[PDB]
Amino acid sequence: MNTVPFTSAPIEVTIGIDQYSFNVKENQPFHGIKDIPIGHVHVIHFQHADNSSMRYGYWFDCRMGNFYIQYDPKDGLYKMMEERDGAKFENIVHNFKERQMMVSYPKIDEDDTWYNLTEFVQMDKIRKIVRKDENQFSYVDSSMTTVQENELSDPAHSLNYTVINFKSREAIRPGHEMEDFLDKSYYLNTVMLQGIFKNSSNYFGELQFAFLNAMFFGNYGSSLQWHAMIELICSSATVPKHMLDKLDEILYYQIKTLPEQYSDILLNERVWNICLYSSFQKNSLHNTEKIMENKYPELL
Amino acid sequence: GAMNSSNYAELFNNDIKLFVDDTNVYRVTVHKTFEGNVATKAINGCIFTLNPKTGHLFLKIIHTSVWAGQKRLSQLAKWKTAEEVSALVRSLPKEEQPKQIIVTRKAMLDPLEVHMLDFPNIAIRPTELRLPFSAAMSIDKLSDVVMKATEPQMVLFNIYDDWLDRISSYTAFSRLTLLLRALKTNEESAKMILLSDPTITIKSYHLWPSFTDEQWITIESQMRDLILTEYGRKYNV
Ligand SMILES: OCc1ccc(OC(F)F)cc1
Repeated sequence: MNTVPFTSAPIEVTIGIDQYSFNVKENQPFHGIKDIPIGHVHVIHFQHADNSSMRYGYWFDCRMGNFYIQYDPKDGLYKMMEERDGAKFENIVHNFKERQMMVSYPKIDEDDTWYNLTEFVQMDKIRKIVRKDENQFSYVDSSMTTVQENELSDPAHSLNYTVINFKSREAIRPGHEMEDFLDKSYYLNTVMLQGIFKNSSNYFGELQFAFLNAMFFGNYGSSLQWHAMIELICSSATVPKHMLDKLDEILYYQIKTLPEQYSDILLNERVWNICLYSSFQKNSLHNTEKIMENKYPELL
Repeated sequence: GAMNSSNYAELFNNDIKLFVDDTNVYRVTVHKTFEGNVATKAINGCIFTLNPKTGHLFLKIIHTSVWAGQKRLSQLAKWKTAEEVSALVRSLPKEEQPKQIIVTRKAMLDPLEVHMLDFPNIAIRPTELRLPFSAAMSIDKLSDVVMKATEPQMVLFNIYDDWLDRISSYTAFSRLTLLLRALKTNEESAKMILLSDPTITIKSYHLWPSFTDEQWITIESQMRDLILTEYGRKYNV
């Protein structure tokens, strides 16, 4: 179990850790989050009480260092930082844990939700999508745009997701125009899986990370990327059997965890209706189709 | 964006553009089998690719052999159209290639767009106009060359005959769309109008009769009357 301590909480803010969240009052004596499960990435995130604009947060992995938050009154946000000094930090955390000034990562032991949403998400891949090599953790917010969004403006603050575009030369083999546009298996399996991602695990990891950035920060370009990566699989007639079974589990837990009141903006009608009812894989997503029908039959 | 009443004069400016109509590419007669079921038999078709400024018509004849052993033909027809239009553009010299292609049916947008990925600078556009180019097979010389074809074949025509020696492109296109709209609503009557006076002939190198300016005014009037009536004879007014 690991700990991300907080120097203080000078402004009223809603703090999330993974799918959990709690309200902190202005200058409330809040000094961090303990009992964080080791072995998974995590995201700490923030929504100020006064400017519901800008959800922002930090992806991190406690195996990669000792991380903590401190409010910067100049830039006006809670910043994650790394502490080089290991016993100064263990001093800080122990003193805090003794004054019981920390919240406990509130995992139900039966609950595998976080594992299921982050199964293929690795910090190394996150750090390639969110480029900032001087830090072991990654900042994301509501307003950041993707590489592909920039193409159609500040690259230092971009989300460098893999560009997918169904009406592109990368996607359509000269001479197979109709074949490749109606059956994307070429683009999925040869171009993306074999060529770009190398394996389905790295593909699933980017899919999962895009979903989580859409859900936690309302990042529109991430939502576009999540839907694109689903649509590429569902529109391929030939998908490895293990990928299809795993996709069903992945999507299931994403739809399960989505706020019931955010389904209007974060879910794309066209993509989901094609994937569950028209595409090659209309019959290979039983768990995802079942939960989508019982929980969002309006969309459909 | 889409082409409509409001940007109609863009057709006659000096940017090369083509209309592409696919309505006559896949043509069938539907009949009964000995068992009493229904089968289609395909007949030859054509892509109707038209430069509205110059009257140049690229009539790509689609031979029935194209369809042998293929499934979902009406879908394939749209992709076959797009393959042939892309081949046509690649065959033209660069200074003759269009800057825009306007498809008369919106289902041709993605097929053409994907076949033209090599031509990022050629804009593929739909239209809100209900153009009557389906009636091109009511022009006898065009129908004849399509039905007689024994193999794939491109045939070049000027759909305006010599009209551009006396009228503008705008005026020539309006005459053409009036003639085709009339042939589309009531072919027999339209064809009667065009041939009633045996002394006016169709030149061997033309599609339409050799009308004087005064005779075109009378003809065009008769075509308008026809279109309004058939619209009465249809909705009773
Ligand atoms: O001065 C650097 C430093 C300050 C505070 C720390 O704990 C913070 F989490 F509460 C750790 C390091």
